[PDB]
Amino acid sequence: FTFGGVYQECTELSGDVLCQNLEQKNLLTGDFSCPPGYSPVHLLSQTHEEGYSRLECKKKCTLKIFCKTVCEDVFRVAKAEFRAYWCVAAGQVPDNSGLLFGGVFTDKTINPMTNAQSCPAGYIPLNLFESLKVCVSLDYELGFKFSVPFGGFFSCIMGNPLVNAPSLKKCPGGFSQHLAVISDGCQVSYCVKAGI
Ligand SMILES: [Cl-]
Repeated sequence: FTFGGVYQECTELSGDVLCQNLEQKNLLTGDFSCPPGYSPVHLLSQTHEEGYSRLECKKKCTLKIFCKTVCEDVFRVAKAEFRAYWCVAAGQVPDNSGLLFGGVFTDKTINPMTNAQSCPAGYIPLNLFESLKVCVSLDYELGFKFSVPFGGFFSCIMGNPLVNAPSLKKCPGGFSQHLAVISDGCQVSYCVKAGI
């Protein structure tokens, strides 16, 4: 099975502080898209809210004619929508280009491939959802050492098209199902080869 990457779009809803950390381009395309011959699979769309301190200035006046400005940190709420995708081969189309898969982890979970909140050596962490990191690499000769076969993603709203169109929330063939994250009550899982 070939892995065409993941990506994540973002739209600011109040403030403009969040999409910097929420948006994630696809390594393979330079954009929020899938390589030719791959299909975007929409895993999830949700809004992230966050409290932050914004610097603001305000004028206090005595009799509207003697005025002074003061600037302070003020507590505000930032909100933004993220829309999460992964890329799956619709057909065999042109090969062998695709990404090596090196596990996933969050700020509060651990990556079974490396047993650390990290990716294997030479791998890039890509942002997905609010805090998931997806470990990815492009160099087969150094990556395959640290790569596990990848069997797809699926979520509470979207099945896994690699199962063998019907989109079943399942893992294909000889792959085992593992929980990635629960994002605002929505389950997101991934599939890897049977193993510890
Ligand atoms: Cl949802």
